[PDB]
Amino acid sequence: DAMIVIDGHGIIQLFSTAAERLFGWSELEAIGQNVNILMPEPDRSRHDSYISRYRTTSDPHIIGIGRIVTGKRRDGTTFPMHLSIGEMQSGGEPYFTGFVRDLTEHQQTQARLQEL
Ligand code: HEM
Repeated sequence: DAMIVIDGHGIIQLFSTAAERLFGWSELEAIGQNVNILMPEPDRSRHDSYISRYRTTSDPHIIGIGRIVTGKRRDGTTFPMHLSIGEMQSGGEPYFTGFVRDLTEHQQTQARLQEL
């Protein structure tokens, strides 16, 4: 699905077309913004520390592990998504890449089956 690339400060560098469809923000709008704009509180207010923490401690909590989290669209609606984060480097600087898998349908089908 969506692909997002951020620098070591959480600023969006690349935003794929699928990402635009999934999150509602366009490439130009998202580029130059903190990745925290795609998530809700409390994570939103702590995400920077999350990244900050990893840069010194070097202890992966998600990198190479993957996790299902809640994403937030521009219109404020939240949805579940699987996220895998990869670490890379360019220009001697660190970059993080996130691969997103929308699980909205999976969750809806599950809730519906649970309801019937
Ligand atoms: C939109 C939803 C997202 C949410 C809610 C989210 C949530 C989190 C959480 C909970 C942590 C801390 C994990 C822990 O303390 O165990 C974390 C760490 C991190 N996130 Fe995200 N994140 C999101 C998107 C992204 C994206 C798109 C990127 C990068 C392209 C990113 C990069 C990072 C990095 C680099 C870390 C630290 C590395 C690590 O702990 O393994 N996150 N995130």
